[PDB]
Amino acid sequence: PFITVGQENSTSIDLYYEDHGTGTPVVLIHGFPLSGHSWERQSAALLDAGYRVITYDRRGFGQSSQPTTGYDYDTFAADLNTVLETLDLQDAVLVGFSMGTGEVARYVSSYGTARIAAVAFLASLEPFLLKTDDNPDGAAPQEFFDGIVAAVKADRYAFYTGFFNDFYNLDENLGTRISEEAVRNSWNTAASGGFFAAAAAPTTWYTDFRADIPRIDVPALILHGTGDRTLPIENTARVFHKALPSAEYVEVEGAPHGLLWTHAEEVNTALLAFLAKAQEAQKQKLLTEVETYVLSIIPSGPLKAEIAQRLEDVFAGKNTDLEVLMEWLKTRPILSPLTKGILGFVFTLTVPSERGLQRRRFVQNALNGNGDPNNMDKAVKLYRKLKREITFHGAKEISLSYSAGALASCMGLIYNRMGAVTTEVAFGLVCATCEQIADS
Amino acid sequence: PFITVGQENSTSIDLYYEDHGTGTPVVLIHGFPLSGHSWERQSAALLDAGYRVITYDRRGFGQSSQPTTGYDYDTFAADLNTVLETLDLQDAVLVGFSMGTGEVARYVSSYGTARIAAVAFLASLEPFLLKTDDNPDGAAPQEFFDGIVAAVKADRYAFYTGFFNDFYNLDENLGTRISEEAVRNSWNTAASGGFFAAAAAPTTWYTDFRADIPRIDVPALILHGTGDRTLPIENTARVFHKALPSAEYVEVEGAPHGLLWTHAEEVNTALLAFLAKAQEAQKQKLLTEVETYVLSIIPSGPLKAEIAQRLEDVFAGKNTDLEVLMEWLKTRPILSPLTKGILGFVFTLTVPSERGLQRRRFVQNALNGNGDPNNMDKAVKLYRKLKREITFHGAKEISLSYSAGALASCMGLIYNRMGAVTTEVAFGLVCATCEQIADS
Amino acid sequence: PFITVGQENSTSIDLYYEDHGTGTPVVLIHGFPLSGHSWERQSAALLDAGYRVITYDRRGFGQSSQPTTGYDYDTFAADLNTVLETLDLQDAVLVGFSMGTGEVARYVSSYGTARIAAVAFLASLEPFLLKTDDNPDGAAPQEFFDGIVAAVKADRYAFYTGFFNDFYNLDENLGTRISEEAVRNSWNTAASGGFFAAAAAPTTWYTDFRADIPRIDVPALILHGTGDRTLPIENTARVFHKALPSAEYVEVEGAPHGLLWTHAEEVNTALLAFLAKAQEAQKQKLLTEVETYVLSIIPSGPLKAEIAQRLEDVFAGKNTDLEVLMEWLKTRPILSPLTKGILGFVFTLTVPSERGLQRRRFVQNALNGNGDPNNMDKAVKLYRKLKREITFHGAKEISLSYSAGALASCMGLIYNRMGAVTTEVAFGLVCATCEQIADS
Amino acid sequence: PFITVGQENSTSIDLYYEDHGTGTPVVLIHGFPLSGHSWERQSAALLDAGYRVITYDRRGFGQSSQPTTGYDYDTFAADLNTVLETLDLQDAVLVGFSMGTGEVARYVSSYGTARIAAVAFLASLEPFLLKTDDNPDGAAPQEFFDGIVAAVKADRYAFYTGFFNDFYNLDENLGTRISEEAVRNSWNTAASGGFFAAAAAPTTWYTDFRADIPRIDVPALILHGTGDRTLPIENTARVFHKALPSAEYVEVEGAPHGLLWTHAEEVNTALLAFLAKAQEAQKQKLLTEVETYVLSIIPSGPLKAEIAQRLEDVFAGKNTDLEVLMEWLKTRPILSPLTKGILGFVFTLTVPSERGLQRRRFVQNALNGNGDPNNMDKAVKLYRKLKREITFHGAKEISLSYSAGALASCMGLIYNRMGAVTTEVAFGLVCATCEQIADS
Repeated sequence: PFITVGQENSTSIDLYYEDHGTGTPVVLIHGFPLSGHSWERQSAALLDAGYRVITYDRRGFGQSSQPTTGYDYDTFAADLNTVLETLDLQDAVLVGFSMGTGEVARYVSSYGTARIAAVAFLASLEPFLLKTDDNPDGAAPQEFFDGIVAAVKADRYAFYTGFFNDFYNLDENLGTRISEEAVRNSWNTAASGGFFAAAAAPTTWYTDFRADIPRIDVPALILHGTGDRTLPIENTARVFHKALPSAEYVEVEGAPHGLLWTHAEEVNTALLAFLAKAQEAQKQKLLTEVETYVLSIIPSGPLKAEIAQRLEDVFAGKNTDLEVLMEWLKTRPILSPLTKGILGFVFTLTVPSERGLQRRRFVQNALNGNGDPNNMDKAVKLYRKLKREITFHGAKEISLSYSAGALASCMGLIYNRMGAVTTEVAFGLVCATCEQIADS
Repeated sequence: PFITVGQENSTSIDLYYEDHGTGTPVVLIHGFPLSGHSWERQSAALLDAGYRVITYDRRGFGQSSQPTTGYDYDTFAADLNTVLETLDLQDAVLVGFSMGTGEVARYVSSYGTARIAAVAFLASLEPFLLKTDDNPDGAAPQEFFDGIVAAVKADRYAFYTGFFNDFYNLDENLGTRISEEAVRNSWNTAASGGFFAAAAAPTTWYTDFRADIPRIDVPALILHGTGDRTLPIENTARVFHKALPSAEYVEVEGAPHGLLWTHAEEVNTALLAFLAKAQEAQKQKLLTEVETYVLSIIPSGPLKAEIAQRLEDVFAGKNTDLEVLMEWLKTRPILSPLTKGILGFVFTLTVPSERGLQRRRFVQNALNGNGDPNNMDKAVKLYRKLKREITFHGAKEISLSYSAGALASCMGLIYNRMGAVTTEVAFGLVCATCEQIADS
Repeated sequence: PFITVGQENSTSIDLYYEDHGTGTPVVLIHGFPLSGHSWERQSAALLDAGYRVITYDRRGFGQSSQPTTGYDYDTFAADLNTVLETLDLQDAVLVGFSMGTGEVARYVSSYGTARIAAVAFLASLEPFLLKTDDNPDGAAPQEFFDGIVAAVKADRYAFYTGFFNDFYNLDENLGTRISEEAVRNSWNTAASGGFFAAAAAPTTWYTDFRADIPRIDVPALILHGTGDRTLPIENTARVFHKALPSAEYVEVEGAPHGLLWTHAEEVNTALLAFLAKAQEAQKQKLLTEVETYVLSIIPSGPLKAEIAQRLEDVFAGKNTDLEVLMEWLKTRPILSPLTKGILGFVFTLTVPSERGLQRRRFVQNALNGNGDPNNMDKAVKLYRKLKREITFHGAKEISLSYSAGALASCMGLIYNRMGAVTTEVAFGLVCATCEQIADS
Repeated sequence: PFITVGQENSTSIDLYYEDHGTGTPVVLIHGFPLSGHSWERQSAALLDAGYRVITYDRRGFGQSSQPTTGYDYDTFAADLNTVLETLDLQDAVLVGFSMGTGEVARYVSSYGTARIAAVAFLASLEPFLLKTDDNPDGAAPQEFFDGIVAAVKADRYAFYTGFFNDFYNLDENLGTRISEEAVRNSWNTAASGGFFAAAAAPTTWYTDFRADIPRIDVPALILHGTGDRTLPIENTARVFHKALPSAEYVEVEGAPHGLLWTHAEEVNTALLAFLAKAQEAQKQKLLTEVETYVLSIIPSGPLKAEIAQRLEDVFAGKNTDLEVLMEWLKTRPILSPLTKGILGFVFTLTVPSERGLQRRRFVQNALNGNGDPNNMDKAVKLYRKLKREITFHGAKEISLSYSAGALASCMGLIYNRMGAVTTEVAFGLVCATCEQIADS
């Protein structure tokens, strides 16, 4: 599979990518000089955990096009933007390794965390590798990196051998954490890359990400091996943690630069933990917002408390019966039809096991709103806008511009299944609907 | 005349209604198994007293549609809501009889007393007819009502005969308080209803209105006959009065269930009295609203106390001299010109005996400010809107859409050309004028 | 509710009708001189039995328009055709009483049993009431009926009294099977009719239905009371049974002409029996047809037998689990995807309790058919035709004109819920799909 | 340029107006019998001082329509209201001369000081010119003004000669403070007016503005010449000052009525001083808005404090070196390139002495917007909209509709000098750019 990110002369620039599994999108950005297939140990684990795994090969690496231009992090991040937009990924998590951390930092800084839910940095370059006067926390001076470029240009194939020796810490890990054959494959992948890209890549390593770091607002994870030879822990992760103290910090003892394979077990554990925790963290903050908004329209009393209880139960994951819940709603004495309708919409939306209940009439009759053609006109116009929308805060603001009558019908469109919007947006709509009703 | 309240299959559900007279809207909700025409003795009296009488037939009764669904008080109240909103009634009084009492309680509870000014309950079902463990004040157990439904299903036509026998207490009242022909008509009206509705109605009688009662905030009247066979006074009105002690309680001695006809004179007397009382009650709440709004613009001090006292005196009926008041106003310090104008407007409006005093110059100069308001078009367009208006709340909301400058000029037009708007509307304007000034 | 069936001068001709309940449509055609409300005892029972009850008032009767034209069975049947077509009734059962049997016979003869599933004749006029030379089985000669017309014209109101005496056999049944009040109501309904229609109707009674009878192909029921005074059993039902020996014959002993009320219990039992039996009779013949067609594409073996067994189980009503059935289908070794797809469509369509299974991908991927735009073009064109169609034989023929590839996609449209067709038509499609595949 | 203020018969009533310069709006209302061009000496000074000068001709005067109706200050003020609302001026300063002072007083009184920031009265009519019993401080009685009207009607052209003799105090000022040619032009302007307006205007002079005066809440300036023959100082300004003691009072010694030209230097000085207090007040509120918006994108730390200080310094007028600031900006390690670009744009825009500093490379590369042709296209579309815009709030709103990428490139267009927008608009863009960045 390929995604076109540019054009070089008579040829086009396409990136090889892979899209597997169903769930929240997790983008895995490989490091030098490998490819997307490097994540296979992580990829295997993430697929088991019910995630949607997306991997791609950087330009001039793996199966991607090998142009002789655009080897800078502004172009690398631009490519990632194209990738995310082409696939239309929403609420996705970016995971970068080695060079890949640079792409994450730069994209977030330059394009914003709109589509991004969280970020993870494994074996990061950040904040600045170059050792200069203003940056004494650099790993090595300019002259050093110039040596690497010249080394690759001398003989890239022979370079790869020496490269992977410190990439995996073979003197320690060979025959224990990484096999001879596994290394052999990595070398093949390296050779498969572009000759130009090979020597062009090291110049990108001393990129100054210090300006990109503050723009990271989504939950972050910083992971790094102490036995990292290529990128020394202290010149990278340790100072990176000072720049981003909010980030979850993980130090894997004795892990080499290539810990994705060698210490895969420690990596998976740490990553899957961070992902599951950050997911439930944003689920709770979303559901508590929905609760307060829905309860805002319900009049204070013993009924309000009962509703609050059943809402908490389904939000907590306590598999309640839906036929019973709906029969309970239908039979309520002081609740207004619209209130019952909104509640009916919210319960079907949040309940995982629909159990087999056909779209109830009492909910449908509540949301239609007299079946005014004036109301259904604004409802489709709003529906068009919500299809493009993804953020909850984004979906709520644009919906607020519409009247309470138009909003109710819009909810009815979705309920009847004449509409296909994401849950975050659907919650945006219902919260906006509740807000208008509360002010009436 | 019909109002669509729903839809059943290929057909729509419309309720037959009647709208007569001009004045404050009085909605009369009939009981089982009759129709809106039952109120004819009350309607005749209410029309004489200059009220606007609105009657409608419950679904499956009289000239209304006869569906086989929606025979519950939640649906009954929804229908009433549609009726009130379709006609856009404001500050109206709901009067219920037998079953009609259930609709009043439920609507007030579920939809709020926004459009409602006061409520009346004649021969009420409230609070709970069903005799259970938690409710020993019930009239009869579940098994009893199951007999009635089965009795109606057996032969509804033959049932009506036995029903009206106790409905009017015929052994006593026939040939005395109700004629053979009058009952004959009642029987016809009963038969004219829906066959399904006939047997569906008794199940609604044991509805638990105990939760609906506390939500009654508007002035209430509870009337009931002591000789009521259908709904025994002690299991209904007496316990209802304990639940709603604020309500005006009337016990008609020896009156049967269908006292609307038999003891019509006693009923009319009591009802017109309560209505007249609720008018003065809402008149007071109107003047207290005007006081607070007028007082909102006057700066705290000894003058504010003097004005508030002088306002209370004229509101109480303590007939003050107007030439003196106006001379008193004219000579007040610290008073903004607009403030003196508003007060001058209020005083001429509230003082009964204007004595024959020519339109004061200082008020004209205080509000209008030497500029002729008639020339200003915005003042006239609002004046045009206020001529159509009747309610205080209706006049105040539409006036708020205009700027403070336009409102002052509008007040000037009324004062100058000896305005021809109702006092209730006139107060809406001044309160709206005060509200704009209070903010900026 | 009204349905316009014509126009008389400046006015239009509308028929009052009622549409209640959900299920198979049962049309109840009243007799002289009553209205649709006459069925109330039958109507009450039919609604309990989960039927859709449709009643209407004949022109010049009950709440219908009262024109001075069109009082002949060709017009009466034309009105019924309009009624059936306006409501778009499908697979409906016609039930006629007294005059109403004439409408059933004439409509079936003149318009065909396309929309009709079965017919019932209670207190029939058929085959010919007029006593002439060619028809000695007539009840009375021309001169007699001329007397009735003249009797109605003399005084219709006084006529009604004498009419209902023999209509109900009051000397026997009054105070036992029919109350004084019940009769009173019937008289009111009679008087409510048109003066012209009253005297015009008897001329319709001696209509020759002998030519209409052979055209009755749907299952029929003939019910009649032996104590029938208005229409003597021997001059009507007994000779009618000789003309239609296929019909289910029921003789209610001692029942009068008005047995709908008096002997309602015997009537309901007999009618509900005939309806339930005729329904299951057409359900079995439909399902056995579907079975043979579906099995035609499955290759002979142990798998074919297993499929046949699970098909019989769901058709018999044995509530099988659907998640299990679908998992069983998905996991089959030699079954082709299209075969699995067709089977997936058939099981969801026939299983009453969907249990809560989201539209399975394996079925969707089977029916899409490579997602050829050429196939989806013919599929919508066919879908348009099937929306108009209702008969299984009718739906199958028009579908056969389309290619196997186009048919599979059409099934996919319905499965995805982008289409709304009746079950009989849906079965027509699947059988046509199976037929094309079998010949490939 | 024209603004329609009414309609007279087949024709419409339009007022000629002029809108020049950028900044806070200053409305100049001319006197009798001239036009807006009379302010030319003031306009020249006000344009130099960076104001937005708006002048218009009164109905029947200058280039405005010459109707035969609406010659009263209620109509004059209505016209002014239309002008202010059509142009949607906000926080504007009204400056009136002779008759023009009447419009200011009346509009402020009748329409409120919503859009007005301050008011100025030069050679005022206020409070009341008519000499009566209740007003002994009047200049002349009714009979006198009737003489002027009759004088104009006799021969307006010959009247103009004698009028300007006392308007400018020609015996004193001719050949000294006003030239023969200047007067000649004034005469032409007078003759150019309407014949009807000419004789209708004097009747408006004895208008009672005494009630309008208290309604003036914005800061006021009262200027008047002692040598005023037309409107005697003691009967006008002196008594006006007693009515409005809060007002800034300026008496120009020996100045005639038409002091706008003769004593232009004294007038301008006094006026610009009074205006400068209100202008500097609104400049700061604009710069504080820009500051908060610019600081919004800078990440918290010691650097944020440093920037805010340097921003306050340049806004205060502290001539900071720009070459130093830009080098300081260029060398910051944690500032994002876009951030450096925006700040660079702001500094070049706010720093007066640009000192001939060439367009910095680092700013250009930040604003280029990744040289996306799609981003560059949207920027031009926005630039077209910004070319039409004039207000800061207006420029900010329309810019917010564009993406952050499109906004940055648009700033690049202006910075590179491929675009020409006003400073207020330019700030709108930069603030809109910051707002998008803050939201990510």
